Parts: sequence; C-alpha cells; structure tokens
Amino acid sequence: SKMSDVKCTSVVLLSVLQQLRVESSSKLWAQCVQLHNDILLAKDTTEAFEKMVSLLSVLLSMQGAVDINKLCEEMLDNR
Amino acid sequence: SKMSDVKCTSVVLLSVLQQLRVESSSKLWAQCVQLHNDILLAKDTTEAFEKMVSLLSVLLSMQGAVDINKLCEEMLDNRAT
Amino acid sequence: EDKRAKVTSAMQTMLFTMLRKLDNDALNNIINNARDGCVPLNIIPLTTAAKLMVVIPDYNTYKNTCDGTTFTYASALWEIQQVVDADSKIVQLSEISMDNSPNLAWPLIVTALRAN
Amino acid sequence: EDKRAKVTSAMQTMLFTMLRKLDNDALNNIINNARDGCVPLNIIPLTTAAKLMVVIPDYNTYKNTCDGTTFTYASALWEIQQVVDADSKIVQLSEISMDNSPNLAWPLIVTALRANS
Repeated sequence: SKMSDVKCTSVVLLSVLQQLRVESSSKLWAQCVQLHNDILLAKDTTEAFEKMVSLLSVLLSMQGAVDINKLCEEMLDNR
Repeated sequence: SKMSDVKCTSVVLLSVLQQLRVESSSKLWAQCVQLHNDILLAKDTTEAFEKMVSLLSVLLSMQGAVDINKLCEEMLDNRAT
Repeated sequence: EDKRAKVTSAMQTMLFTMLRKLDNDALNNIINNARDGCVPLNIIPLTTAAKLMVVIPDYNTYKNTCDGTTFTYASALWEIQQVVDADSKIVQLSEISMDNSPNLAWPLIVTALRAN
Repeated sequence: EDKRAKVTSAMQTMLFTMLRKLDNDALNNIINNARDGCVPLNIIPLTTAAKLMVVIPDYNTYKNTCDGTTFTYASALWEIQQVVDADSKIVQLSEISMDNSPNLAWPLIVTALRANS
C-alpha cells in the first residue's frame, strides 16, 4: 500500500544523501543507514513514517544541501 | 507522470545492485552507473524505459544473484503484506 | 555544467515527487516548515523526551507552531525547554509575545523535548 | 550477515513492486521471460546490430519467441546469429523443430543482433 511507497522513497532518500557526500561523516551516515534499514524492515505504516520523518530531517538539517524553494521552483515551473 | 516512476525505480535498482556487491566489477558498475544517470537525465519516457531495460538486464544476467521465482513467491504470499 | 550536479538535481526533484505524492501529514509539515525557514538543526528524535533543535524564523511562524510551552512539529508534541535569540542570549517565553516581537533578534532557536 | 539479507530481501521486494506498478510491456517481457528460465547473458544493448546472448530453457519457450531467424524480446526484434546447446555445439536452425526437440541438448544459448524497434 502506502507502506511500499514509503520504503521505496527511503532508498531514494538515502541515495540522495550519499550523492550529498554524507558518507564522509561516519556517525551521521550510520544514523542514516540504520533508519533506512528500519524503514525497509518496518512492521506497520506508523513506524515506517515515523522513521522516515527522522531520515528526511537529516536532509532538511543540512543548510544548502537542498534549497527547497529553488528545488520547489523547478517543480512548479516544470510541473 | 510515469516519467518520474521510472527514474525513481532506477535509483532503487542501482541500490539493489549496490547491495549485491557489483561495485567490485569496476566495468559493470561503471556501466550500471552510466545507465542509471542517463535515465535520471532522460527527457522523454522512451529513453528512461529503454535504458531501464538494459539496467534491469544487469540484474537478470546475474545467475543466482536474485531468485526471481523465490522473489515472486514472496509477493503472492505477502498479498499486500 | 557537471553531469553529476545535473544528476543530483534530477534525483532530488524525483525525491520530492515521491515525498509530495505520499501526502503524509507528518512529512508535509517538516517539508513545508523548511520552505518557510523553520528547519531542524539535528535529527528529529523518536523517543520520549529526546532533545530537538529547530530554527524559528519570524513571529508569524512562531505563533503557528508554539502555544505556551508546547511546540507543535512533525505531527507530534514537544515541550519547549529553552529559546536562544539570534545573538545566542536566552529569551524567556514571556518575552516572545506579539507586542515585544520586533525587539527580539530573529531568528530564534527552540530546543524542545518529545512529549510522546 | 542476517540483518543485511533481510534488508536486501526488502529492497528487492520493493524494487519489483515498483516494476510491477510500471506495467511496461518491454520490462514485463524480460521479467516474465526470466521467470520461465529465459534469461540474458549480457546487458540488453540499444545500438542497431549489437550483440545479445540469452538462455532459452525449452522448446515451448523457443517457439514463443523465435520465428525463423527473428527473436522477439524486450519489445524489439533480434536476428538470430548463433544457437549453441549445453555442449557448446552449434545447432543449425533446421534442427530446432518440434519433431527434433527431444534430440537437442537443452537449454540453448541464442546470440542475436538488435535490428527493429
């Protein structure tokens, strides 16, 4: 269901973080890897989405790693 | 559209190939990476799907890296998990 | 001009389509807050009473997320412990009021603990 | 190496669910062919007249994909250049007949070139 979608997004999200050179940070990467694995191994949607909030926050906590408005800009212009 | 779904799937597939320790084969992996990047940079769904056929063929060519019958058995037994 | 930089942009646009298509209440809030400049400074914690650090960029954003000592974020409740202003000096909650708000050094930072 | 395999199992299950959701005719063909034992030996190429090698497990599968010198696979046409049996001996296209099928050493390997798409 929705759960399959949340697991797939986490693989994309972790990969996105890897492209962002997060791997050089061993302790942040371990947190990212553990969350990604927990999402793929998740029992119900609450745990999957709660862990996805945590994993995504890694990306949002990174100043300039995403320019959400500039990204959201090419979203709205391209549609 | 469906354009997005193919590009999303290609990131997972490269990641699946990642877990399968493909990077040891520095040519297959370079070939896998080139195919994955071309899908993400593709401008029409024809390229995404054509490149995806090739990229998926890498997994299918790996004898016993996946057991498709074993995997498909899982989906039917899961039946929406 | 780098293919790699283009791939990263392409990968990230697709990421939000998955995130946007999920239409998750908890995910939507943290993404929309970041759009308004309310961004986390650490990983959002999952345990009861684990510390959360978040940027609050302006007073209108503060009022939408903070009621008394409750910060509402990521579809969960958080008890505000401390507020530092843009000069790192503590700001007491009674000071963060509508009438006193221009005199504060925005943005302010809330360190809260999960109540759930 | 226990949790890793559960994670790997989960990643592959999610991967194929996305593939199933894509419902692409060419993707479905290679996935469905592999389930029948018809699997590629190399990456399916995209240049006209580029080499492809595939395992063909039995005559029922062979008849479903090959007609004369034309091999149909991944929503494309391929001209067959070589067939070998499990002993790596060349099987002439004439011997791959319904009547002669039990005398062949299955599975066969077909080497084809990309031509129509």
